[PDB]
Parts: sequence; structure tokens; C-alpha cells
Amino acid sequence: MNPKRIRALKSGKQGDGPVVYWMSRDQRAEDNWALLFSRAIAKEANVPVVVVFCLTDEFLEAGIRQYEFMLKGLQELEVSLSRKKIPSFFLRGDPGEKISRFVKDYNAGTLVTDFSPLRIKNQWIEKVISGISIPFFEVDAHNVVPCWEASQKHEYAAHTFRPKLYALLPEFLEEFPELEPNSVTPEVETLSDVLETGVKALLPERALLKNKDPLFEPWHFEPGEKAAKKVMESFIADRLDSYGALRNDPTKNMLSNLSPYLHFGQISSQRVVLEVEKAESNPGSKKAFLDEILIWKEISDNFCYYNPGYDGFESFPSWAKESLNAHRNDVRSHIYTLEEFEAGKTHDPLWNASQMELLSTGKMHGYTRMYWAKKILEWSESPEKALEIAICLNDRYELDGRDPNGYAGIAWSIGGVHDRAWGEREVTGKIRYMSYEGCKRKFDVKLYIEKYS
Ligand SMILES: Cc1cc2nc3c(=O)[nH]c(=O)nc-3n(C[C@H](O)[C@H](O)[C@H](O)COP(=O)(O)OP(=O)(O)OC[C@H]3O[C@@H](n4cnc5c(N)ncnc54)[C@H](O)[C@@H]3O)c2cc1C
Repeated sequence: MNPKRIRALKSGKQGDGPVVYWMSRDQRAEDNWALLFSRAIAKEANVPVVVVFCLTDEFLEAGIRQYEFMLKGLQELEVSLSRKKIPSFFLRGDPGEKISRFVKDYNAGTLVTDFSPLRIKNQWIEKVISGISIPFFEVDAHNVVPCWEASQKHEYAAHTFRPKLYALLPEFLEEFPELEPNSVTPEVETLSDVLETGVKALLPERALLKNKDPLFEPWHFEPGEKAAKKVMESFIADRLDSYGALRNDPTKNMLSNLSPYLHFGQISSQRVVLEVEKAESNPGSKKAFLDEILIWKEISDNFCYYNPGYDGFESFPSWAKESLNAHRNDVRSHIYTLEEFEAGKTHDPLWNASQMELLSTGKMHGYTRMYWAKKILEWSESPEKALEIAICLNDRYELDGRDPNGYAGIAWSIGGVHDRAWGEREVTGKIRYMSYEGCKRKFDVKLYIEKYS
């Protein structure tokens, strides 16, 4: 086990109780560096391990589509962790008040959590640190290369972060050891009841159409660790050979569809990369997929980790802030409100059909995710309003929302983060522009619109 994956958040006197794993971002039992590191520490202290998840008060800021997908994967996770004599405890409330209470009530010896560069996770760590006296560690179980190890600063481009990650791949890209079960079983409600009351609280804000029927379709992505692997195997055997040539065509189902499992941590990217590297296929398709799950996925964590204002206008590059400021007073072609963007009531049918795919499936195609956010910048009163509208609609309706990938993907489309300067236009400035005629020359836009009426 590599010691460069674990960081120390607070020193203190070790207790004589079970080692607590505060699971948050990585909700899986297999291939979860934070969970094996909690097991070896407890094996060294002659004590068992205990998994603790917190059902926060911010679950209503999203929708039912994310509340059911996450909880249904935990019901499978609770059954999974029990076979290895690893009990799980699901607390409801503020993590700062619940984790600090569980540590004192259960006489915890060492607290361990997974890594997440989001601001809400740093808020929980600050309150938890102030209420505990036991050692507190964090382990990067989401990236193949630890976020603090791949680079010591913010990388402004993908071509300057690529040789750093690939140079550290031979050391960190490795096979996972088997999770050892607890020697003996050690010494706050059912997840079905917490799902029934939570869905009841989210029902008045459900996404409906005019016929009062729900818009979300839950049969597109089944949640769980078992379903995550079956999607990975189907992509390797059916979709990866044609990925490099059909990844920018939204009319084809050629993407791996692993982001709802990668966001909630139901499948490990290191596990997918290991299966991808050992699969024989198109080298241009393998290179394109690894560039998406290794470079662009972990550079998003690098963005949110080294930029406190990753969701603001101040984190944009200097050339983009100067260009957007010189094109702010430009008369926009159209100005729609957040409700018109949410209901897909724009003059552009491609943007509306893209929004409908987001409303109905919860996972908009990767190429249309570019056109969807850039048109928000073109049809907003300011770049800041375009940031607020894009983030709100992205985090509310996307299954993989509230993730550093979306914040870095939105900052690319509006602020040009990890991009370069293009031809200067009005309103948008030197930000890369995607037109409706350009997408017609790339894929059948009529088929993508007719599919999402
Ligand atoms: C405006 C906008 C909004 C986005 N919204 C989200 C979001 O809410 N949540 C989210 O996790 N990602 C988001 N992305 C990134 C990207 O769209 C998705 O990661 C990708 O589409 C996920 O679907 P997939 O698994 O079928 O893609 P695949 O082609 O199968 O790629 C597999 C994995 O590689 C990673 N990856 C691929 N493309 C990107 C990318 N452009 N950026 C970061 N990682 C990538 C993802 O982890 C992805 O799961 C967004 C990008 C933009 C420009």
C-alpha cells in the first residue's frame, strides 16, 4: 500500500475503539483505497473497522433522481459490507455534529475519510476537526494519482498536466488487494425508511411535464456496485472499439455511461483503467478514453483543489476575464430567465432537445454538454449569471452533478479554463464558439432533436 495516498488532517491521541471510515465520495466496498487503509490501521491496532455515512440536510438541493440512485446503491453496499463483518452506520443530519458525536459515543480510535476537493466537503472537515481529539486521516480513493501528488499547483492546460500524470502512472496504477474481513463482529435507522421520508419531502419539487407525469426515466442507469461493473464490461466488449470515432456523435450510444457510478464512487476509475489498459482494441480509441477518465477527470479535481473559487468568475484565466469584460456591454441576441432555460423554452431546438435529454434521462451527452453551457453564456446578461444558471441546472438534474468534473467542465465552456483563446466574437469574446451550423456538419442534429421531443 502506497503511503502517498493518505494525508493527515489532524494529529491526536489514538483511542482504543474501532477505526471509523467516514465514507462520503467513494461509496463502494471493492477498490476503495480509503477503506483498505482503514482496515490495515485497525489490523495494526487489534481493533475492527466501522463504516459511517452521513445523510446530510442538503439532499433536497438536488432531486429524487440523485436521492434514489445514491440510496439504492447503499442498500447494496450495506449488504456487501455485512458479509465481511463490516457494520455500517447511516446518520442523518450535519456531519460535523453527527461524526463528532459518533466518535465520542463509540469511543473511536482513528477517523478516516475519503478525499473530495469540493467546498462542502471542506466545510464538513473544518467542523469535524473542531470537535474531535483522535487522529484524522484522508485518503484519495477517487483518482489513480493522488490529487496532491500529480501536481503541486493549478495546471492551466491539458498538455501540461498530461506528462505529469503519465510519468506517475507506473507507480500508482496498480492492482487492488483483497479487502480482508473483520476478525469478529464488533458491538441510525433503516435506509428504506430514510428513502421513503426523503422522497416524500422531494415530491413537491419533482420534475413533471404538462400531463403531471414525471419527466425523469429511472430505467436508463441501474444503481449499485454490481450494475456499475456490468456497464464497464459492456463498454469494453461493445462500445470501446468505436469510442474514438463516435464519442462526439450524440445520436449514438457509444459513451461508457460510467459517470453516475464514477461520481457516487460506486466504481473505481483505477479499476476501469486497469481493465482498459489490458483490453486489446483500437489504439486511437483507447488513447481517447484514457485521456477522458485520467487527464480530464483528474484535472477537474486539480482545478477544484487549487482554486478556492472554482465556481466563480475570479478563477477564469486572465485572457478570458479581460475578453469577457470587454464584451460585457454588448447587446445579447437573446435573454432568457432560469425558468425558460429549465423548461427548454428557447429559440434553439438543439439546446431544447439537449435540455430534454437532461430532464428525462439525467445524463446529457458529452458533446451536447459543451453546446448547452456555451449557449447559456451567449444568452445571459453577464458571465456571472451564466455561471449561476449553468451550475444550478447542471447540479439539479444531472446524475453525475455536484462533481468537480461539472465545475471544471462549466468553467471550460464559459471561462475557457484549460482552453485557449480563439477568434474574438461579440458577447462571448475569445471564448471558443460552437454554432448550430457547426453541429449540423458534425452529426445528425435532426435525429437528436426528434429523439427528445
Ligand atoms: C457543461 C458541462 C457539464 C458537465 N456536467 C457534468 C456533471 O454534471 N458531472 C460530471 O461528472 N461531469 C460533467 N461533465 C463532464 C462530461 O460531460 C461527463 O463527464 C461525461 O459526459 C460523463 O458521461 P460518460 O460517462 O458517458 O462519458 P465517457 O466518455 O464514458 O467518459 C468516462 C469518464 O471520463 C470522464 N470524463 C469524460 N469526459 C470528461 C470531461 N469533459 N470532464 C471531466 N471528466 C470527463 C468522466 O469521469 C467520465 O465518467 C460536464 C461537462 C460539461 C462541459
